[PDB]
Amino acid sequence: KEVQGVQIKTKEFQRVVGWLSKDSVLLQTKKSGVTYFEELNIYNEKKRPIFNTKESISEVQISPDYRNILLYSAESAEKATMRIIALNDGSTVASRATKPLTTTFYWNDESPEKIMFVTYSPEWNFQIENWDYTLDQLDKIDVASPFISWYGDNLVISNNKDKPDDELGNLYLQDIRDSATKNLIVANIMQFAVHDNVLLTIEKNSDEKLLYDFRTGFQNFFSYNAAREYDELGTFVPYFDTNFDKNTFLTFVPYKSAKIGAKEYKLVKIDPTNKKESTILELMDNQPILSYETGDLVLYGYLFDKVIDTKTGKMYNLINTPTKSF
Repeated sequence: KEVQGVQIKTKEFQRVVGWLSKDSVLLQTKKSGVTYFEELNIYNEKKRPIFNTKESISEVQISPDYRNILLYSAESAEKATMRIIALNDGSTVASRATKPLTTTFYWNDESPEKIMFVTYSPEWNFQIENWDYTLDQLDKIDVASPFISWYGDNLVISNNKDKPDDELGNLYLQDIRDSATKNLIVANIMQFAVHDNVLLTIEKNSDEKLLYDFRTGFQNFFSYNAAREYDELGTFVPYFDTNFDKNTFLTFVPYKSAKIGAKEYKLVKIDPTNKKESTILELMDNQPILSYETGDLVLYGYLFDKVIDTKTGKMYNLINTPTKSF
């Protein structure tokens, strides 16, 4: 079977948020002031309604276990809500009221009852809290950086920069219940990510290269150097698939180190355990990518409207824009 696309009017299509299963995605559209969330089958075009709202959408995330959605939305300039919605029937599992503030969310993969979030406002700069939505519990997280990730049930890693404009920082591990537990685990890191028990770090390695390290007790088990791009502000990091594991890490890679054309990258698949690198496609544009837990299909694009098959190299239009306005 191959991916079949559906046509959606340009202004109506908002985005594909991500995968819901090996053969379906979460589709967001809007019409007459109502935002609709649907499950869309990638092979047969069947749609299933999940939830709809007239509220302003700020963030939508799919839970690590693909069972729930987090919706952060605002009813007005004075009221916003974070809701957890069940994918199977669109019911509200939990909700909390707040103010419409800029927020970044981190869903705990090990204990998906917990969502940590960073809120920003000029009154306090940034702050971090953990919401256990199953227990109606909100706890402060005393971590001195907004660059964070869960590492377990009660552990968070943060990249602590000495000055806010710094490219590099130092990675610390701490238990969210007690900041006295803070401990340096990796020095001089620019960017990091965690997934499937792997800690990915990215750091400059001379001005000509970026170094991607893969760590388990933080045992460093593979290194990959890519040509380094940079822009007017510093190092440029191409997109990678956040859904990586010990055997699959997908990233765009530049052809040469240079100051930042739509054919400037190749898409590669790295297997850090097997120490192998394969090019999926050459002469591509760097845009977001997201894989599923299983199989070789990867959403591609700022709106995730295309699918790349990483086994064959074939690309498919999942959401088609009409060729003309009609």
